[PDB]
Amino acid sequence: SGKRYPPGTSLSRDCNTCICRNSQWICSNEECPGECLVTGQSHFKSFDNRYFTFSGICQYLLARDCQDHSFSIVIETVQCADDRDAVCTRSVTVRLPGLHNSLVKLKHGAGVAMDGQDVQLPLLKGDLRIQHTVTASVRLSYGEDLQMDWDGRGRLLVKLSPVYAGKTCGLCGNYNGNQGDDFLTPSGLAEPRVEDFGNAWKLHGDCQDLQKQHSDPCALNPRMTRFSEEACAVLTSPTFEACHRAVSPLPYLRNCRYDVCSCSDGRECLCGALASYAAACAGRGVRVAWREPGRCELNCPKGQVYLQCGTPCNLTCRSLSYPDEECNEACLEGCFCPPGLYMDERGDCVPKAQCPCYYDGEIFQPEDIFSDHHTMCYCEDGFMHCTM
Amino acid sequence: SSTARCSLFGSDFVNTFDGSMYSFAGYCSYLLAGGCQKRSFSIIGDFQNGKRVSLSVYLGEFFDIHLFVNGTVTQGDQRVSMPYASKGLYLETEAGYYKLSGEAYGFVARIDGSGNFQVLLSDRYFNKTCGLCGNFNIFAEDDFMTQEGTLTSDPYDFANSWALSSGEQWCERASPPSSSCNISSGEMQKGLWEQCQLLKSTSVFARCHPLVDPEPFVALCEKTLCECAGGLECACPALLEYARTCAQEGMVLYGWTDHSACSPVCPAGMEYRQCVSPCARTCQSLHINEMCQERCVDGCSCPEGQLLDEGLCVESTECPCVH
Amino acid sequence: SLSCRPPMVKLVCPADNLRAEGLECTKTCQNYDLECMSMGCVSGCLCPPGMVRHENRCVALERCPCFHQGKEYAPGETVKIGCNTCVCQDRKWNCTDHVCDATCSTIGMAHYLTFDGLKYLFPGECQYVLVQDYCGSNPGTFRILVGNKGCSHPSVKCKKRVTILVEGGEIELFDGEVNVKRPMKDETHFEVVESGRYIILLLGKALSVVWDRHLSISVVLKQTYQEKVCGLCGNFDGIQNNDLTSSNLQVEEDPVDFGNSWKVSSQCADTRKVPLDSSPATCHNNIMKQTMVDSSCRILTSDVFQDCNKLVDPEPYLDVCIYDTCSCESIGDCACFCDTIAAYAHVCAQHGKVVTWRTATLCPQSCEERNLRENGYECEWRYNSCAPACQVTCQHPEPLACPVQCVEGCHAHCPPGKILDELLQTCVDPEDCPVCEVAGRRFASGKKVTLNPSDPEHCQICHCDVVNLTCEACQEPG
Amino acid sequence: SSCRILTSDVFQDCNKLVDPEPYLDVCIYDTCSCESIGDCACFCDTIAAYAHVCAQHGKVVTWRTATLCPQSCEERNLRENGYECEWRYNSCAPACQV
Ligand SMILES: *[C@@H]1O[C@H](CO)[C@@H](O)[C@H](O)[C@H]1NC(C)=O
Ligand SMILES: *[C@@H]1O[C@H](CO)[C@@H](O)[C@H](O)[C@H]1NC(C)=O
Ligand SMILES: *[C@@H]1O[C@H](CO)[C@@H](O)[C@H](O)[C@H]1NC(C)=O
Ligand SMILES: *[C@@H]1O[C@H](CO)[C@@H](O)[C@H](O)[C@H]1NC(C)=O
Ligand SMILES: *[C@@H]1O[C@H](CO)[C@@H](O)[C@H](O)[C@H]1NC(C)=O
Ligand SMILES: *[C@@H]1O[C@H](CO)[C@@H](O)[C@H](O)[C@H]1NC(C)=O
Ligand SMILES: [Ca+2]
Ligand SMILES: [Ca+2]
Ligand SMILES: [Ca+2]
Ligand SMILES: [Ca+2]
Ligand SMILES: [Ca+2]
Repeated sequence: SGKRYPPGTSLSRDCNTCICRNSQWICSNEECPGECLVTGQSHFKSFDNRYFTFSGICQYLLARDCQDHSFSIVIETVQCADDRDAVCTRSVTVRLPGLHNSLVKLKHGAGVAMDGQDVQLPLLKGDLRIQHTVTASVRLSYGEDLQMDWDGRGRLLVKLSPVYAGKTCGLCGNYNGNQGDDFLTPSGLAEPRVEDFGNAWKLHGDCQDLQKQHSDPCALNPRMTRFSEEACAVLTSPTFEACHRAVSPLPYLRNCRYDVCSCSDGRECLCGALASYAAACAGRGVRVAWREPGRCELNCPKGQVYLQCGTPCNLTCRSLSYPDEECNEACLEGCFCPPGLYMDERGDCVPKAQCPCYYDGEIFQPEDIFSDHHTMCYCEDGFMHCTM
Repeated sequence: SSTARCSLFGSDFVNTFDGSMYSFAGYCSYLLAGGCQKRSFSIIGDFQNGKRVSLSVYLGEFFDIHLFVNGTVTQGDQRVSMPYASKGLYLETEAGYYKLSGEAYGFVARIDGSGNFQVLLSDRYFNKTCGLCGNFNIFAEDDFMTQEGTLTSDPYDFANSWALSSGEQWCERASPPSSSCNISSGEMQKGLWEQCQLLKSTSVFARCHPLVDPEPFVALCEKTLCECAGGLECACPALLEYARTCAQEGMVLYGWTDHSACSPVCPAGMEYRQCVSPCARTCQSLHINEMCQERCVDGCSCPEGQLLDEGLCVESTECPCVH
Repeated sequence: SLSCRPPMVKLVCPADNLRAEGLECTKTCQNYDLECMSMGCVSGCLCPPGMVRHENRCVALERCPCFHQGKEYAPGETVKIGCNTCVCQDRKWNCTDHVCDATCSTIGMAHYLTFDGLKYLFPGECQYVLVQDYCGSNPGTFRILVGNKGCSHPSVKCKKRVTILVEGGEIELFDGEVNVKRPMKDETHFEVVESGRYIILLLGKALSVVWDRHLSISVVLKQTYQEKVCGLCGNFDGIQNNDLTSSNLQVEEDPVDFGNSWKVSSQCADTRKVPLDSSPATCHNNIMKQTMVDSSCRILTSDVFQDCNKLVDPEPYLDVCIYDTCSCESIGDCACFCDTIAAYAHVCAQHGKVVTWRTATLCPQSCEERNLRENGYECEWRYNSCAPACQVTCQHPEPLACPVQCVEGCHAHCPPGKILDELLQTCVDPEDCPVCEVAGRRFASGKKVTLNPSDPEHCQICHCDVVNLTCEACQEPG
Repeated sequence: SSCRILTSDVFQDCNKLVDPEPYLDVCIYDTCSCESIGDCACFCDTIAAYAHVCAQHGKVVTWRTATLCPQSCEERNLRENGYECEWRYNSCAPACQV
């Protein structure tokens, strides 16, 4: 990447490691997990790091295990503004044949609904865990080979581990390392026209298949042509200088100009597209400080404070009740409050004196002496001290 | 025919290409006309708060004009003078009223002194365009097809589908105005019902009926004779529109403003004629004829002599020279 | 109400089974293999289990067609994608496994299309390894190179130079003609077909080169290699996202750091990381001109190309158009525009879609000067859309291995009974060719090769210069 | 440089009769302003205007090649299936024939 390293060094990609020996990096070829990404209006990323766009309005199949049937994911697209080139995601439906043949549904908020029943988070069933992440985004985790992300305003993600190498099929592709075969319709033949690929995965026949995927919706709204240039010109400005040599910015720039000209409010469409880039720069190692009072700094409530890179392990009051559990989480970005204060259910965060206990799910107050005949339990400062 | 006509006359009112009126007190920019499959141009109308300000023509991606009733035209953000002729758009004044011709692209916009947008548009866009002035078809009932494509019964949420925002201002859904007329009714409907009625009674208007119907025009006036206090002149905006709408159909009317007690506003020296030629013989002009076979246009002009010189009528004896 | 038609029967949601997959999960031919959601059925009328809906007709058998490009195909019907045939049986398209012949390119001044298919931007001014075989752990037969001068910003400047190094040879080309600096040993495989606007140029059983005399470099390789090469064109493995493996054996993400790894002279200037933008230099803050160029590059999406746009995506070849002719200051020669469209038309021709896009007010391409040396104007030289490149001539009478089906350019056409020679520009009767047939067998028109090196005792050599029925004596080793 | 075709080996005969300095100032002015992309006509038409004036004074000129302002004439010889090939681009032929 245009800089020198001495011999013997070992730089590491996200995927694997490489070592310099005789002016030639030696590298391993061990597989590493993929990420299908939905975001913005209609902007997809396959597992094989392909980018494209398909603005159809039906229930499309996003992903599926296709040699056995451990799961299946189903996106549901709708038009999302006055324009016709604005088709955002409303909901996604997950299906686990391993447990009851159930049917999870991530709704347009941060809500989840199993089999029609709304649910309070967390949801530790046997395999699948569903919990908030920053208290503004849901995260499904089935087993150790599947993750998800929030489908409230339409930024679905997935994490498929290499045990699914090449044995999945959908809009997100085969997950085989080849970027070119991803336009493979279910009839087993690669299509060159994206307008044919997506409309082959629709689940309903009554839905209208589209004939052209447009590239410049700023023609129908020439007022936003100027603004869409200077707005996402910051994406190539040196504010993001640190991760041009980590991921190609040229598409994340291409997906901005389609979002800012198309959606109802180009304020947040702008600031949900610049974050699509920083969230990928951060997935490789580079964190960027791109927030300003002008460039969409979020408003953490009075109890909380903004924070760039922090630990979501010692935040929630449920942590003190279950301390022995492992938190093998990263250094995330969001709204926290200082280390003396821990997060309470009612939005405020409090010291650990009035931090309640969550014994057996039941929310006990900071001083609750409590006993059957044989056991003896009390809540001191977040933890439930039981005896016998 | 081979042409069309839209009009945004008076306050908040609209007249599409096909005999369909309504009211709309917008809050921001909105699309008047323009293609729908592919846009070579787009005529745009900015509203401050119900009352209108500017007509704008964005010629694809690269050029923009913003004329207002004001008239202080500008190109992008730089205020330019007037006349102006860049990119095949002659921005002239005709009959004391401002014009924006685009004959290469197939449209002729203009504004009057009071502020009344008008859009004459060619037959090339027959069953093509869609916007706030409706499609140019024969029918007049289907011409609310939203930006998605949806025949809507409401004349209001339609016009709010065709909104277009910028970076300087993002705009929301305007609300229909809460009419104060509903309590201040009084005598105002009894004595003033006649100025709307004289579209039907008087003989000078009693002959466009086989061409148009005044029933919408009388319908749209009676709701606006009630907010203005103490004036018969409140009827002549909805009446002035009826004059032009019959003129465009191929049957012009004459001398209707003699007894109507309302003449449209114009600057000093001139008053409202009817069917004056656009090629006004001015002072610093070349005495050439039989090239201006254009159709006849309404607007205010000078007296019989009193040639034009820089926006004022001056006597032919005092024609200056230039160097 | 409406009693539904005979061929199907109405359904009713049972109050017990949650799995009331009835009307909502209406299985058509698209969504049979696909798995469907359902809350409960409806008061509809659904086909039996043994059949499905098909465009307002409950087609009975599971014989319903096999879609491609949004078009019907009955079972048994075939389609030809590439060099493979492919037929539908179990509703899924059943293809062959004959990997086809890949093709680099240099679309414009500074772009490169790899074998597996990856357009990328690399403006350079040094000499660069386009493709070679000496890669890691291999013998190293051929080392095609490429070299540009004054070509970081496309313009009427940027003449290319190409030095190809096969079989210990050095044949190179620039300024229109091809030059041999060192002839190679096995002259039998060598061949040069100056047919039309191109210089087709074979070098072996599994190698070929094409050159439009101006900038394009389209080397064609066969099935033989399959991950034996590397360079700016990548490794030719099918995997499409490992074509940025630099010389130092790692994948890079920024192509401007890739080609800098493949320069020959390790002390010339490495090119500069340009700030990314949708507008090149001339089109930078000239939004007027940026639309006149965009519109004129929509010829790639026009009524005359509609057939090819369904096969070959034009979005790669459009980005090159806007990039080149912004930077290019076209004044007298509109070649930095007319050459990016011809590069798309030729790819459309290889897939069997000949096109006539060229008129008198757009990229004219006359052919009248060849019909000038003769005082009598015979008029055999014509600009054909896409004529075969591999024909028979006095110099190459036999049929050659033909990597290119057809090519644009000026082609000589005259009635039969006459064969073309290039030195005498017109076509001439066959007997006037300096053709050779020594001792009976059919072969070329006297190639300048020493046949039979193998056996000394059977050293029975018979050359032929132009016409002579001669045979030469072998010099004994003893 | 490209407008110095007006002062080239092929025009030396006419440069002695007709001053090229007027017709050169037009060349530099037009094709700067002109954004020639597909049609190089804002350049090829300023030289033809000089060649025609050179023709009126009896100096016919052939300045037009295949890499500079080609001007094919093959489409008129197309409506007939049999290609008779009578239309040709002739340098300066008489305009007033029968
Ligand atoms: C009207 O013109 C004045 C003076 O040129 C300018 O200050 C003002 O902004 C204009 N207002 C509108 C509504 O165009
Ligand atoms: C075009 O307009 C005609 C009548 O004006 C209508 O019948 C037809 O459906 C329209 N076509 C399209 C494509 O909407
Ligand atoms: C394709 O057809 C052939 C011949 O009928 C058959 O042998 C083969 O199994 C088919 N291919 C597939 C993928 O089933
Ligand atoms: C071009 O070549 C094709 C096939 O060789 C032939 O059918 C056609 O007539 C030719 N066109 C011209 C203009 O000579
Ligand atoms: C044929 O080869 C002989 C040598 O054996 C040579 O003398 C003669 O000139 C050649 N003939 C032609 C026509 O080249
Ligand atoms: C055609 O060109 C010739 C010379 O090339 C010239 O003599 C002649 O005048 C031109 N026109 C005709 C009608 O021959
Ligand atoms: Ca794949
Ligand atoms: Ca209508
Ligand atoms: Ca590869
Ligand atoms: Ca064939
Ligand atoms: Ca003479």
